Amino acid sequence: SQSIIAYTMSLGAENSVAYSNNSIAIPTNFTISVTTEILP
Amino acid sequence: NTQEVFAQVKQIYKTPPIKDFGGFNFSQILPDPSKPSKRSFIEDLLFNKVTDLICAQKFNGLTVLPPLLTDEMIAQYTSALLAGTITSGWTFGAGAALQIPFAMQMAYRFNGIGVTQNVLYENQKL
Amino acid sequence: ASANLAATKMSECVLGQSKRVDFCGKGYHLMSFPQSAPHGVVFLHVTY
Amino acid sequence: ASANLAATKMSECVLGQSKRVDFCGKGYHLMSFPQSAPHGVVFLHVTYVPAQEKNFTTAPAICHDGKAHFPREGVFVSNGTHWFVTQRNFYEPQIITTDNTFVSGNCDVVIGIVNNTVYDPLQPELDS
Repeated sequence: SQSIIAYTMSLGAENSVAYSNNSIAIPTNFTISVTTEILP
Repeated sequence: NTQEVFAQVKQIYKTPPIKDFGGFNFSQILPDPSKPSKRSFIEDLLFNKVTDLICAQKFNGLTVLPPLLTDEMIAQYTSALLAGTITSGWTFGAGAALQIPFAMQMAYRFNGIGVTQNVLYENQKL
Repeated sequence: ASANLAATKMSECVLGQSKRVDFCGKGYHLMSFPQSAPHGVVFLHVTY
Repeated sequence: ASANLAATKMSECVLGQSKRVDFCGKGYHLMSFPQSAPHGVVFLHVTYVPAQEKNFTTAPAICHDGKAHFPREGVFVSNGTHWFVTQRNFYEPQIITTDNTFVSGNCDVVIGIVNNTVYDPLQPELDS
């Protein structure tokens, strides 16, 4: 039951970042990633 | 050109409901929800100063194709970048968004240019 | 070519903080606030 | 134009280390390894991207002797018990001490300043 559908473009996931004077977030973990970039 | 420029992020950032930035007024640069089409007070002028004609040309044999990205969506990308710059500071482009107060964000921005953090905390009023 | 320049400034001046001389505007660059404009983009550069 | 873009990346990314954003790839740039491809070049960019974070209580300055104490490196954070000095990139608890802080101005200037005891390494040495 699949076919072609028309929809409004999604602008990306909604993320609400809390903001306060005394609130801060220090990363407790990290990740090293490898990005592949190709140029002619 | 619009994909490689306007949208630098895959997420949507929003400003907090209560606005206290420490005495800084971003209302002019941020989008006003009271307007029918979302835009800031600066973008409102940018739209009026820069200028149917395209339909007459379409029938004359020159087709004007509509852009893939609408102007309203462009305003949302900017608002997301503005909300991130304000709320997330410099941390939203380098990885997971971190909560930082904008007062301490400038403190890091001054330490990078060779200005001691004490200048901000003391003179932040000026 | 102009679009690529806007993309470079967007990442360096807005997203991050660049030490480049007079790339983000005269003076030491602090923060940049982008603004939508028809067929282009406007950058408000806060400098010291 | 594409060849010039790669040329700059060879010097900035591979040979050297770039502090600019969105050039050598997302996140802090560590090292780039070039790879040969037909009529072109491929770049493997090793970057440092933070993942998990935790919300903490912070203050602009600490007040002990009557003058505002500012961080020399890092920021002030608290888990609800004691105030620690930690870097912005990672969480590494460190005791607040004169060596990690600098005295400037007075406590009546900074808005939101918190009171605490700054550890002085010369005090316990008096017993020796």
